[PDB]
Amino acid sequence: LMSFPQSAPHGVVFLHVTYVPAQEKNFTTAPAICHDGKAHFPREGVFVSNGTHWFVTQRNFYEPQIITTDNTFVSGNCDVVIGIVNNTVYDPLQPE
Amino acid sequence: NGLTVLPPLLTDEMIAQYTSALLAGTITSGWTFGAGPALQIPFPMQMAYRFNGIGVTQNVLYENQKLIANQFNSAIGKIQDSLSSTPSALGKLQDVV
Repeated sequence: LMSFPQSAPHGVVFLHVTYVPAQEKNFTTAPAICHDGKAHFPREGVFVSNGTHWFVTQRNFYEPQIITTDNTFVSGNCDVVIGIVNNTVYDPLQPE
Repeated sequence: NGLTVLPPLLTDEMIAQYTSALLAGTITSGWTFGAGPALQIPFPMQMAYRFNGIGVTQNVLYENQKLIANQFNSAIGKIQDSLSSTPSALGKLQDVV
């Protein structure tokens, strides 16, 4: 994250402030989601499964969010990606 | 005449075990094992993260994982053939000795 230098006789001391993760939990992951006949890949996150639903969260922190069109992009069909699962994709334009 | 060679502290077996442990951590945790706890992650996802880091979309990997694995196996085979054929691979260590 950042460092703070410190003076020392015939030397220097660095106070390295680092980010150490903790309290990790196991989750079920998937390579892509097949809802509208095509695959949906994460844009900046990763698909996770708590056992009954699927959510999108960042890599360095657990922040589950609803799978939306703004968080994923469409690329290719579904019969190419190995291990792709089927899950619904929320579209904010439909309720609007 | 007094010239005595002392063996190193870490033996070859310990070096091999360290190398195997580092390899296992790399293949099972990507880069998180060095910064903290070894978070398990599938290898096709570590490769996707690497491609996203180098500036390539992950769909290319999710579509050509088979071709990439074949190329990696062929590269490993060629490296082994070069190490078995070319004796000047460890020339630096040979010159040091």
